[PDB]
Amino acid sequence: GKRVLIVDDAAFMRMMLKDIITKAGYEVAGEATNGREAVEKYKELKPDIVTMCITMPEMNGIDAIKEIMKIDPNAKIIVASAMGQQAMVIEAIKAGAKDFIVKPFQPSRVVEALNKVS
Repeated sequence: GKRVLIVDDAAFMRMMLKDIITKAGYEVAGEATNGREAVEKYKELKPDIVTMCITMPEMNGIDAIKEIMKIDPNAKIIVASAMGQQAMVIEAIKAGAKDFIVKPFQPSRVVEALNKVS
């Protein structure tokens, strides 16, 4: 399965990540702009992979990860963050995330994460 749900409050970031993901032969199944929409779209779409920004309004990334893991204990979540958020990324990993990618996105690394988690 190669359907990805992209979760990030920044349109810019969703666009750049989508470009990488599609260029790598994956499909973007949907987009969400905060944690609450992430959970709703996960239920709606049942994506193979979720990319999840840590820093987000209305519901942050770690809380959304916890919700999605309850909904689907087999979820595959890659956390996204800027540098300097290592402690938050570790917390997200302990809550169930399988890998991480750092902004600004390095295409080779994102591709590697997608293949690995698949």
